[PDB]
Amino acid sequence: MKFNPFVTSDRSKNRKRHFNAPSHIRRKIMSSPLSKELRQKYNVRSMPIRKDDEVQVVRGHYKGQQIGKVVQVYRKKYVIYIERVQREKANGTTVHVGIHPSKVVITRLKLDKDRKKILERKAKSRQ
Amino acid sequence: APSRNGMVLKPHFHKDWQRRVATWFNQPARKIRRRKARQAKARRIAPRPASGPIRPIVRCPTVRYHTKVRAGRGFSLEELRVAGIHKKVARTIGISVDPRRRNKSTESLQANVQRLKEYRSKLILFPRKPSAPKKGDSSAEELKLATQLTGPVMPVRNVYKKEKARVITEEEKNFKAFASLRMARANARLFGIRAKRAKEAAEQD
Amino acid sequence: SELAGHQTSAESWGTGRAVARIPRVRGGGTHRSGQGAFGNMCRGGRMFAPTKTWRRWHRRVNTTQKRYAICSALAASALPALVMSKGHRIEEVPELPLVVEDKVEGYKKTKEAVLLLKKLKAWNDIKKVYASQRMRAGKGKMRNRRRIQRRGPCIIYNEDNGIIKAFRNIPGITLLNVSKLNILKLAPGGHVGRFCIWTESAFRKLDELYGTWRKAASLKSNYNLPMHKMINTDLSRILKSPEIQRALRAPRKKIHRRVL
RNA sequence: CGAGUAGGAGGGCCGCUGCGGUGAGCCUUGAAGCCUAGGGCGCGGGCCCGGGUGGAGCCGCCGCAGGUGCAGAUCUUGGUGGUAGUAGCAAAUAUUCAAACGAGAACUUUGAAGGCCGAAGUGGAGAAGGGUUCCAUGUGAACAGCAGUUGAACAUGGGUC
RNA sequence: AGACUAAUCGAACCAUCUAGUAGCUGGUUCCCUCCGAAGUUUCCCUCAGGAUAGCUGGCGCUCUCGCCCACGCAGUUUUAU
RNA sequence: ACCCGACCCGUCUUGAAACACGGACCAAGGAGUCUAACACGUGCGCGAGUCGGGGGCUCGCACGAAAGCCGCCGUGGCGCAAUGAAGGUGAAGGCCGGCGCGCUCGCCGGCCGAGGUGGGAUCCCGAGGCCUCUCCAGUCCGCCGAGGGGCACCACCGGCCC
RNA sequence: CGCGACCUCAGAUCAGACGUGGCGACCCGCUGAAUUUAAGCAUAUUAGUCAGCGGAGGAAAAGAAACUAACCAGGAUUCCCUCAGUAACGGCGAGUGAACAGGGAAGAGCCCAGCGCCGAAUCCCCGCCCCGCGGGGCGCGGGACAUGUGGCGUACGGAAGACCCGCUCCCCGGCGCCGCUCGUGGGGGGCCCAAGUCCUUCUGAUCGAGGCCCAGCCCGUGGACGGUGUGAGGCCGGUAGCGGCCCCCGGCGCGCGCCCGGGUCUUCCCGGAGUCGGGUUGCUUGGGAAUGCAGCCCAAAGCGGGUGGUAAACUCCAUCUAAGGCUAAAUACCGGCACGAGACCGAUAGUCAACAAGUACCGUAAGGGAAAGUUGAAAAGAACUUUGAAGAGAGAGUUCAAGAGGGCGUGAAACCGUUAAGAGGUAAACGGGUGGGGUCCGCGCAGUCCGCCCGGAGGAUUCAACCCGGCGGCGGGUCCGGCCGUGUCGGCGGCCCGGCGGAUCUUUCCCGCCCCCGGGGUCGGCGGGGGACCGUCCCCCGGACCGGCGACCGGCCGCCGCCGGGC
RNA sequence: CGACUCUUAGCGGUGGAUCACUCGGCUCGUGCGUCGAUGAAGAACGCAGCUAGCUGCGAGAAUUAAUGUGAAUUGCAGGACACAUUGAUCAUCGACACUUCGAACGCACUUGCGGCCCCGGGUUCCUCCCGGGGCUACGCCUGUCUGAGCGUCGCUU
Ligand SMILES: [Mg+2]
Ligand SMILES: [Mg+2]
Ligand SMILES: [Mg+2]
Ligand SMILES: [Mg+2]
Ligand SMILES: [Mg+2]
Ligand SMILES: [Mg+2]
Ligand SMILES: [Mg+2]
Ligand SMILES: [Mg+2]
Ligand SMILES: [Mg+2]
Ligand SMILES: [Mg+2]
Ligand SMILES: [Mg+2]
Ligand SMILES: [Mg+2]
Ligand SMILES: [Mg+2]
Ligand SMILES: [Mg+2]
Ligand SMILES: [Mg+2]
Ligand SMILES: [Mg+2]
Ligand SMILES: [Mg+2]
Ligand SMILES: [Mg+2]
Ligand SMILES: [Mg+2]
Ligand SMILES: [Mg+2]
Ligand SMILES: [Mg+2]
Ligand SMILES: [Mg+2]
Ligand SMILES: [Mg+2]
Ligand SMILES: [Mg+2]
Ligand SMILES: [Mg+2]
Ligand SMILES: [Mg+2]
Ligand SMILES: [Mg+2]
Ligand SMILES: [Mg+2]
Ligand SMILES: [Mg+2]
Ligand SMILES: [Mg+2]
Ligand SMILES: [Mg+2]
Ligand SMILES: [Mg+2]
Ligand SMILES: [Mg+2]
Ligand SMILES: [Mg+2]
Ligand SMILES: [Mg+2]
Ligand SMILES: [Mg+2]
Ligand SMILES: [Mg+2]
Ligand SMILES: [Mg+2]
Ligand SMILES: [Mg+2]
Ligand SMILES: [Mg+2]
Ligand SMILES: [Mg+2]
Ligand SMILES: [Mg+2]
Ligand SMILES: [Mg+2]
Ligand SMILES: [Mg+2]
Ligand SMILES: [Mg+2]
Ligand SMILES: [Mg+2]
Ligand SMILES: [Mg+2]
Ligand SMILES: [Mg+2]
Ligand SMILES: [Mg+2]
Ligand SMILES: [Mg+2]
Ligand SMILES: [Mg+2]
Ligand SMILES: [Mg+2]
Ligand SMILES: [Mg+2]
Ligand SMILES: [Mg+2]
Ligand SMILES: [Mg+2]
Ligand SMILES: [Mg+2]
Ligand SMILES: [Mg+2]
Ligand SMILES: [Mg+2]
Ligand SMILES: [Mg+2]
Ligand SMILES: [Mg+2]
Ligand SMILES: [Mg+2]
Ligand SMILES: [Mg+2]
Ligand SMILES: [Mg+2]
Ligand SMILES: [Mg+2]
Ligand SMILES: [Mg+2]
Ligand SMILES: [Mg+2]
Ligand SMILES: [Mg+2]
Ligand SMILES: [Mg+2]
Ligand SMILES: [Mg+2]
Ligand SMILES: [Mg+2]
Ligand SMILES: [Mg+2]
Ligand SMILES: [Mg+2]
Repeated sequence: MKFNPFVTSDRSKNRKRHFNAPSHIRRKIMSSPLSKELRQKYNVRSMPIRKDDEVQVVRGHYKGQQIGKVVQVYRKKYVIYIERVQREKANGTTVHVGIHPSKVVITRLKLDKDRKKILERKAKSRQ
Repeated sequence: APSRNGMVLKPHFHKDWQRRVATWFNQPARKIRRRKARQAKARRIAPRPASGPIRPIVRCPTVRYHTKVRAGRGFSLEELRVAGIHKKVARTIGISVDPRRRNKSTESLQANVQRLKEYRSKLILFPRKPSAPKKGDSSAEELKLATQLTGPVMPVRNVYKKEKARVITEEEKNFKAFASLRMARANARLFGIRAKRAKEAAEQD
Repeated sequence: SELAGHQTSAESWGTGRAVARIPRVRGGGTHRSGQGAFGNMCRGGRMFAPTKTWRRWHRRVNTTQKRYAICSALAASALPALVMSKGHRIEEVPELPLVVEDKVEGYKKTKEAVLLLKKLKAWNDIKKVYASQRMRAGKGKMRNRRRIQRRGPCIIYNEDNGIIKAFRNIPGITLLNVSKLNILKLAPGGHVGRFCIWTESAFRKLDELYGTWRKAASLKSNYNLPMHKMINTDLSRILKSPEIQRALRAPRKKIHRRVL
């Protein structure tokens, strides 16, 4: 129950902040949970997502153990594109179907300097 | 327009009132402004009481209300001078000062001197440098509460008289009267002419 | 509305044209020019008596009647027939008013809530509120009122010392101080007898704070409990008593219908 | 015992919309609406039931609150008809034959004849105002009150020393 | 010529005051059950309107008849005058 | 299909099928509201009282712009008292005796203390008889002539204040 | 002639500063109508309002009495409740309409001229140095301001000066940090609980059901939103005097700048002018024999002046100190910068504007000012085959669906198209009455009753009684076995180891005081405590009723369900 | 017979009602409460790889530097794809710039016309030489400088 006096429990204000977010706020809404064996090593519940995370889809018409690689992350449509997720058009050309990463389990990450530094700050604060 | 039996109603609504109407929906908000204004005043000060200037004791000027008594505004300069303390000394003590107020009545005048003797007995002050002039020892942890409520002394405490019992005597139920109002009320209206009618009686000669 | 029900400016044509006498806006070219201006019955007209902010919203109620209502609504919450008639589940519950200890008001975690209400047999009422947290009917879903949820029990207490943190986000519960009572909480909607848990110092403050008929209420101003209309009110036990049914006429049970 | 305009009261498990209460109500296994030679109920306001459509929320009962119930106002705004394939496309003399491109020619282009404006011009150039209308190429759904293979249309690209 | 003054003239146009005023025209949205009239008096710058009575409705209240004579009342007769 | 009935609705109007007016046709929108004030009526709370309505106290807890409290916050409002232009004055009689010419006449002492008459729901006292031999006896139900203290209220008399 | 001084003056692209303009909701100063109402209309009312004009701020304005009062007297302003629809006004008509009290919010009070004292002890600028950074200031020399009078002490509450008495050492801003700050100082950034568990619907699932007597896991986190639909646990955030990171500001302490205050007595000092008032004339107000403002004229005084509400004298008294100045608060805000909430509106509603809205477009212009939200879960927005040149179609495909195909959700009614049925001379339509046909619907088509009881036929079960086993329950009197109920009372029990109150009392009881001749004195009066009294309600033995919704055993017949016996 | 007219009903079409949804309004309340001669509000034009409107910026023009965030922007191409090099994008905003008109400020407002001072070039000072930059409104405040007066005086030929 809301006990801040300075936060929105309005339907119209939250949808307005959703579809008119800035881009650096838009990174955190498209966050994806980690696999539960990998969360045991890191002590973090979910991660912001990027260009080269190997991904198990969980929900959709494309379900279960299809661990491919992602390629684009449209922030604009709140939609990622994975390698394996295909569907043909009419004119014989394949295209990629997008999945919102509330419906995505990250099994492999991309490891770099700033990805570690978040992960320390995430794991320490869960405490 | 008017009809079967009803009262003549003259409201003042010809003047276009809807432009000039103050609406009190800001009434809970100001009330929470003002507790949080007094409480912001509470934790600024220090040991000194909120509503801290002490008020005098004043009877209410009419024939209607002069049987009750009221915290006035400031102690008389001449009242406050009988207690012996200088003017701008006294406001730093925390006493209210009013130059406009006379003292016709020594029963009023001495009653406030008793009140100042009360307050200066009451006062626990703190110095800047403990040279010990008019200052306090380690005194009851700032005397058990920092702040008072609605004046330091409960200023109303309107004093009542008992005059509990007495035997009725001879010559009071024999002499007192309604008529000694009417004789005296008519005595007052005729003091001017009875002076003059006898004065021109002996001026005639 | 307040203004700008009609920002527009118009006068009426009148006679020599076949239209009507509503004001018509002045100009041309823009195809609202010529249309119907302000009034009720037009597009973009004002409404009929545009509602005013200085309506009489707030209602004042006598201070004895409010206290009469608290006195009545507490009295309904001591009968199991009335409180099941509101809709609560008391079928396996402990005897009515039910005083839990003053040890309750220092709970910290909320497993201690759930272990309490399952041991007091009040958990059946909460499990109804889980089944009743459906969505609103109407248009209120737009204006921030989206969840319909029926009430449960309420713990009436004094000396808040952690119970409001532990019982807080139980679904459908109202956690309520003794010396600040509401009629809007004790009898929601106007239908009396909400199932209520009293605490030891709660249920012992009520003797002090309202008083008997014999003593006063030693925590309020001048409020004795209000005197009664009937004293002994069993209608059947009065009417079968020896005093009445000696004194009566006779019964009369033949029908004697329309004789042809 | 029953009539009823103007009118006043009463009852409504009549309807609409919103709010606390309740229905361990209702539903992607199909809610609202809408339609219905389908089955009924009520004196009536109006409702319940089936079928068909659609695809995500809705209704009962007790209370509370209305900007709450249409045939009318030369009603406002929106929409469609009968009139109707009707009036009408009639100011200033006018077209014709052939040929080319083109799905497609009474009008576009060329060529010949027959013509009119007739130098106060239906000609040659400007001031005002119009502002890309000028030129070229390209298409033929609009628009040009018939048509168009044309244009002062649309589309692209040029030009005003 | 009372003409013309941006298709506006015996006082332009535009916006506000302004939702000006009107005893005067037009409209006034669901059913059922009960009761159901007036156009007359008097006065009013009253005569196309109101005021007042009359007429109408509603809400009550105070009582009586349920058992050789009741109480009360009347658009009626009778008997007197 | 047919027999019989059958003029087109609103409106003003002495009267409308009217040679009176508005109404081509459908959908949606659309017209006694709200604030103040007074009056009667009604429900509820209290009662010679009533009222927090303006303030303050609660911790600052989503719903809390709520609610709860004060009372040496009852100042005040309205009511308890009227009348007069105003100075102003401002609502108890009845019973048994006494004093003067006991008179067109006022005073002195006790004893209850809001008068009286006609009407007047209800209540009380009820003579009187009523129920299988008879006496002999108290409860008892119901009827009850007449009588009694009489509510609300109306009609009338007396009194009291200005 | 010539110079020098000062005053009136002008000149400058002089050195350096300043004003202009904007928004205008709230505030301030002037100006100012009319419709309306009076049933007409002039005064009145509308209203000192809309419009016009000027100024400013986060508030403004107002303000420390030329006041109210009329008695036990108050004591700056502003604001709220009351005074009050009241005194007053007014063709005394319609109407208009204060204030002092009283209770609240808030409370903060001061300076200058004059009077003289101090030798102009004061000030600005420049020059040169001082100082620490973020930038602005304190110590030295010259040039002005300035006697037509800067500064210090001074303000009507009195003040000053000289005695003498009493005691007295203060206050001030920077600076560097140790420390705290009422939800726990302000700002922004990044972060923190728990299922995708089995089975299953569906285009998709966030549904529907379930997880060991400990109720599957987290809850200080069940507010809300997103994600192929309805989510405490899938994601962001929500919860908390939760956690850390940066930036800023307000609460203790090394150096500057400054410092005689209090009482009594003696002496002298002590004030605002074409202003107050008076005349008149306009306007305004409730203000009336003139409330205030303003013009014109007349024009002041000192024991004076203004006021004290009916003009005018003769007074007595009350009360204030005008014609100089400043000052936070509570109060106001339909503009602006952020923000949460709504018994609101849901596209003909709501702002005119949910949209490329003050825009398209009209008027030369002042100005006027519209319409227009909706594909799907996702574009998977229909490749290819095939008539026509193409528009337009038939096949095909994608989709759960093209009965969603680019204003693409549902798609009503008017009106129109075709198919089916029925009818056709008194325009159509309608009410009553049956009829014919059609339509589905219901029955199962003459083949429809349901269950009860008994006397008959055929297989199986186990009673009832009647007792014993054992549970539970209802029903009664003694008050029985206790409590408690309800009351007349006794102890006055808690009285000071009691709760509440009491205009009951008590100088035989204190204290702060007043009195009578340093004290006692009871001669009276003021106030806080104390403790007898009541009047209710918190105790203890006893009786007086009652076992009444106040609950338990005892025992009683009679119900009762389970065991075991018995047709 | 058909044709036609009418009544229904199925199906198609016209039209956009109803219903549902809402990045929107109004209303209340809170905390702040700030504009411009250092050149405002407003107006004009300009600026994107493909760009007309809306928005955004101002010849540095769809913003640069820094701070924060740490990897995309997106209709299509292209590029640094790096990020123990200095880091893609957005957000914040404390550095730098801000063309033309506007109180608008050289004079006018016709892009017209000037006047000084300084540097670059070029007849190597100029003469109305071309480019580049500064200054040049009014009112007024104190200070300074120049000088007018038979204003009033002195000293004086
Ligand atoms: Mg909102
Ligand atoms: Mg009337
Ligand atoms: Mg008006
Ligand atoms: Mg307007
Ligand atoms: Mg509108
Ligand atoms: Mg609905
Ligand atoms: Mg009838
Ligand atoms: Mg319903
Ligand atoms: Mg319904
Ligand atoms: Mg509404
Ligand atoms: Mg309406
Ligand atoms: Mg009608
Ligand atoms: Mg019409
Ligand atoms: Mg037509
Ligand atoms: Mg023709
Ligand atoms: Mg013809
Ligand atoms: Mg050819
Ligand atoms: Mg061809
Ligand atoms: Mg010719
Ligand atoms: Mg020509
Ligand atoms: Mg051309
Ligand atoms: Mg071509
Ligand atoms: Mg054509
Ligand atoms: Mg073109
Ligand atoms: Mg003429
Ligand atoms: Mg003209
Ligand atoms: Mg005229
Ligand atoms: Mg009107
Ligand atoms: Mg208006
Ligand atoms: Mg009008
Ligand atoms: Mg009748
Ligand atoms: Mg008449
Ligand atoms: Mg008429
Ligand atoms: Mg009647
Ligand atoms: Mg008619
Ligand atoms: Mg006619
Ligand atoms: Mg007609
Ligand atoms: Mg017509
Ligand atoms: Mg409608
Ligand atoms: Mg009443
Ligand atoms: Mg009072
Ligand atoms: Mg009139
Ligand atoms: Mg006026
Ligand atoms: Mg104005
Ligand atoms: Mg200005
Ligand atoms: Mg400002
Ligand atoms: Mg202020
Ligand atoms: Mg001032
Ligand atoms: Mg009054
Ligand atoms: Mg007035
Ligand atoms: Mg959701
Ligand atoms: Mg959720
Ligand atoms: Mg989470
Ligand atoms: Mg006036
Ligand atoms: Mg004087
Ligand atoms: Mg004088
Ligand atoms: Mg006098
Ligand atoms: Mg003074
Ligand atoms: Mg002054
Ligand atoms: Mg719509
Ligand atoms: Mg509109
Ligand atoms: Mg979609
Ligand atoms: Mg083709
Ligand atoms: Mg479908
Ligand atoms: Mg659709
Ligand atoms: Mg659809
Ligand atoms: Mg959908
Ligand atoms: Mg046929
Ligand atoms: Mg259709
Ligand atoms: Mg549409
Ligand atoms: Mg940058
Ligand atoms: Mg230059």
